[PDB]
Amino acid sequence: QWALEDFEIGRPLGKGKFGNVYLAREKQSKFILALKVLFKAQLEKAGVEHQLRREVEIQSHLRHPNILRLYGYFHDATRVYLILEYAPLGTVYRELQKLSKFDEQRTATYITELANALSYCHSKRVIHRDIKPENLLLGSAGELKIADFGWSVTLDYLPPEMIEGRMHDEKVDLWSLGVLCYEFLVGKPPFEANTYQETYKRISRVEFTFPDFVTEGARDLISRLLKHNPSQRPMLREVLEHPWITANSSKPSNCQ
Ligand SMILES: CCc1cccc(CC)c1NC(=O)n1cc2c(c1)/C(=N\C(=O)c1ccc(N3CCN(C)CC3)cc1)N=N2
Repeated sequence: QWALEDFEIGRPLGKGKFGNVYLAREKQSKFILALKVLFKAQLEKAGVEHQLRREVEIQSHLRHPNILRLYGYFHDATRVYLILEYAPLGTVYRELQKLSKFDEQRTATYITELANALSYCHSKRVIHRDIKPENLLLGSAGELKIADFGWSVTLDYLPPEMIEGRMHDEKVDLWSLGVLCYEFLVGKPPFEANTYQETYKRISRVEFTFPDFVTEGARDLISRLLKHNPSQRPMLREVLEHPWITANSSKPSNCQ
């Protein structure tokens, strides 16, 4: 039974489309965490209010070192409050901008961490959508934390494009791992182009190239993940066992 009065609210940590995050200390436990304030109006304006309610619900049952922890949540007339884990090292995206690009060990380790977390959710019948660097936070020990809340558990007149979206949902994160792996090593997304339109075509036609410095092991893994056909994409287990990942990762791969 939470209330804003239960916290000592400190400095802002970021502003988003739907809300703001602040650093906070729980008066009771003198425990440092992050308070996310979401504006119901913004959520409704985008028709995601009902969606979030369900995602937060799923999250409250997820417990994993590489998934940003949701300690609880509450609300009032116009706000939704999320009591979240405080990740002191910022986002992966920020870190990547700071270093330009990651080496193989850093990259492989992050990929393993994501795969381990996704693998765990899979075993709880929970699926994840696309993953962006902007939604990955870093813990004090440098561990990555999935922090978006993209979780989830007629047809006759719909065309492939509108249908293929709602099917093979369990293969979307695999494509994302491939994109993240490429960006971590190269410094830019593989389908980044000049225009909104150009980017579409690149992704759709699955056309991209590897800079010379990208080793063979990494090209193999990325190429297997970035396949147009979702069923052609490997299983999370295959990622966790890929020679390049196990060789370079410093974090033990733990499937399921
Ligand atoms: C703003 C709301 C929002 C919208 C969309 C996506 C996200 C996920 C990142 C969020 N944030 C969110 O949920 N948040 C939950 C969070 C959270 C954000 C967070 N930490 C930080 O944002 C942060 C930023 C900079 C930082 N630095 C320290 C070292 N450097 C010297 C300078 C920088 C250290 C920590 N911990 N839990």
